[PDB]
Amino acid sequence: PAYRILKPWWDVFTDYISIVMLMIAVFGGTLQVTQDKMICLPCKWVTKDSCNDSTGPTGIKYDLDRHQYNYVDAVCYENRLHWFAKYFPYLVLLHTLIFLACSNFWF
Amino acid sequence: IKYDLDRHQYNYVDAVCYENRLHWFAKYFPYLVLLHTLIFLACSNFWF
Amino acid sequence: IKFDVDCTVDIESLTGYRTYRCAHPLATLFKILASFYISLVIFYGLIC
Amino acid sequence: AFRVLKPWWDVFTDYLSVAMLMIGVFGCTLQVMQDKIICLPKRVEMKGLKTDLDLQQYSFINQMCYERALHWYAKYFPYLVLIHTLVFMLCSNFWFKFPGSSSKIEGDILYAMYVRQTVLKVIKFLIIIAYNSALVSKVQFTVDCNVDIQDMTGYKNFSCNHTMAHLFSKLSFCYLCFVSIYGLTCLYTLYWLFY
Amino acid sequence: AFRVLKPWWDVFTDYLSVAMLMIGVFGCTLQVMQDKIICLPKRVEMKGLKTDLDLQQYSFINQMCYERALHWYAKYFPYLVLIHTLVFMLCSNFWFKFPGSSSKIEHFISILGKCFDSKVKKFRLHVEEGDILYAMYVRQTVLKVIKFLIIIAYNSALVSKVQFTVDCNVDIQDMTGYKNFSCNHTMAHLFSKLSFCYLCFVSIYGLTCLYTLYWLFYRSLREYDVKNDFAFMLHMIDQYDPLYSKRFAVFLSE
Repeated sequence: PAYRILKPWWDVFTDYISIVMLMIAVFGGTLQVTQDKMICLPCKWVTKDSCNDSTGPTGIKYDLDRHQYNYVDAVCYENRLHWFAKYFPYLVLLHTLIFLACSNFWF
Repeated sequence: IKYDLDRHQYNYVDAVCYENRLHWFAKYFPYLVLLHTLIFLACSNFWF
Repeated sequence: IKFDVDCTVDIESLTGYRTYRCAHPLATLFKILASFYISLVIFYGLIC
Repeated sequence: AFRVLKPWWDVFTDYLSVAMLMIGVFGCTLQVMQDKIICLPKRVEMKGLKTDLDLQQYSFINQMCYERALHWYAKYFPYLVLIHTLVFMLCSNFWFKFPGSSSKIEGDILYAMYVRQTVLKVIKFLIIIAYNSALVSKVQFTVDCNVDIQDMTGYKNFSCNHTMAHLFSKLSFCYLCFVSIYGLTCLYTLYWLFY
Repeated sequence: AFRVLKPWWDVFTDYLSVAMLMIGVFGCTLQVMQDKIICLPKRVEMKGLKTDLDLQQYSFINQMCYERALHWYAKYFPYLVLIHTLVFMLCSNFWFKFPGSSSKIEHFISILGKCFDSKVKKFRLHVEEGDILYAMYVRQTVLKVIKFLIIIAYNSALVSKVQFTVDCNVDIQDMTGYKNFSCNHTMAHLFSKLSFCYLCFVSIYGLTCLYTLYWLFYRSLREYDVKNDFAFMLHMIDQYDPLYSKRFAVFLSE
C-alpha cells in the first residue's frame, strides 16, 4: 500500500518499538511456559514461620519422595509467588496488542 | 511423611484422577473455544 | 521479582513441614526483561 | 531504492550482520534449552562416594550456584550478542528507514546522518571489543562455588561444570572474529568519508 | 542473467552444495538435541553391580568425559561441514554478488537478448578490455579444487576417529570415587555413515571440479575474433546452449 506517506517519523518509531516489545513478550512467554518452575526445600528449624538457618559434612535428609517435591513446588508457585513474576510476559503481550490496536485503528 | 509409592504409582494415580475427577470444562476449554471461533468465522464468511 | 521466596503454604498433612524456601530460576532474567520493557515503555510514552 | 543504491561494503556488512544474527539466535536457543550447570559437593576395587542428596537438593544447589557464582558474562552472552547485532542492523538501515531521509533518497542533512551512523558504528565496534576481549577468558568449563546453602543441603563448597561454556568458548571466540572483519568493513566506510 | 549463465557442471555443484548444507543442518540439529555420552565406572544366575552413584554424579561424569575424552572432530563435524558448505556457496555466488561483475554480466545479458530479438561496437571496446573475469573464474575453480583436495585428504583419516565406545581417565575421584570410565557416544555410528555420505558428495564435487579443469585447460579459451573476456563469455553461453552463439555472431559481422 501507499499509506507510507501518512505515517510521521514518530509513528514508524512506535511501530518498531511495539515490534520489539512484542518480540520480548513472545520470548518471555515461551520461557515462562517451558521452564518456569520453583525449586523448594523445606526448612527443618523454623523460627516464627521463617528459616532460622542455624568428620566431613553429610547431606541432610528430608525423607521426601520426588512427587512430594513436585507437589510442594506446584503449591508454592501457585500461592506464594507474586502474580507479576508469573504473568509478566502475558501482560506485556496484552499491552503491546492494545498499543498496536490504538496505532492502526484509524487505518 | 512417607507413602511408600514409587514414581510410576504416582503417575498412574495422576492419570486416573485427571481422567475421572477433573471437570471437563477445565480439560476441554481450548477445544470448545477453537470450535466456537471456527463456527463464528464460518458464519461471518458463509455468503462470500 | 525475587530469586528466592519463602512460602508458608501450610500443608503439613501432605508433606509434614511448615515453611519452605524456594528458588525461582527465571527471576533474574525476568527482572532484566522487565527493566528492558519499562525502558521501551518510557520511550514510547515520551514519543506519545 | 533498495538494491542499486547499496555499495559493495554495505552489502558485505549486511551479510556479516546476518551471520552474526544467526549465531546469536543459535546461542540464545542453546541458552534457552540446553544451558544448565551440574554441581557436586566438594569435600565429603573402589566403591562410590555417596553423598545422600535427593534430586531436589541437587537442583537447588545447581540453581543457587548458577545464579550466584557464575559470572554474568557467561550467563547473558547470547542476549548481549543479539542486542548488539540488532542495533548494528538498525543503524545500518536507518539511512533508509528515516522518513526525512527516505523522502529525499526515494540541505546536507542526508550526509550528516550518514557520518553520524558511521561514527556510531565505529564506537560500537570499539566498545564491543573493549569488554568482549577482556571477558571471553572469564568463562570456564569448571567453577567452584562457596554458597550459603548449608542447613539446607549440608555442604558449603561445590565443584560445578557449565556445560555450554565449551561451545561458548568455541562460539564467542569465533563471534569475535566476525567482529574484526566487520570492523574493517566499518572503518573503510569511515575512511571513505575522510580520505 | 540467471539461467543462461549456469553450465551443467555449475548446476551439479549447486545441487551438491544444497545437499551438503542440508546434511550440515541436520547434523547440527542432532548435535543440539540428541548428542550425549553415557558413562559408567570402569571396574568396581547373576546379580547387579551397584556402584552407588547418584543420578547427579552420573551426569557430572557424563559431562566431564564428554567434554574431555570425546574427540574434537566428533564434537564439531556438523559445524565443520556447515562452514565448508557456506564457504563453497559464498565463493560460487560471490562472482555475481560483486558489483563490478554485476555491471558486466547485466550488460552482457541485455546485449545477448537484443541480439536474440533479431551497442556491439561499444561492447567490443568496453567489454573486451577485461580478461580478468576469465582469470577470476579460473582462480575460483582452482580454489574449489584446493578445498576439495584438502577436505577429502584430511577427512578420510579423522572419519575413523569417531567411535561408538570410548574410554576416559579423568580426575573425578574424591567427587565420585572412580578414575576410569567406559562410555558410549550414542549417535557416533550414525555420524559415521553421515560423514561417509558427506565424503561421497564432496568427492563428486571434486570430480565435477576436475572436469571443469578439463573444460578450462584444454583449448586455451583466451582466443576465439574476440579478446579473452569476450571469448570466455561466449564459451559460457555456448556451453549453456550451442545455438545462441550463432545468433550472437551476426552483429559482430560487418
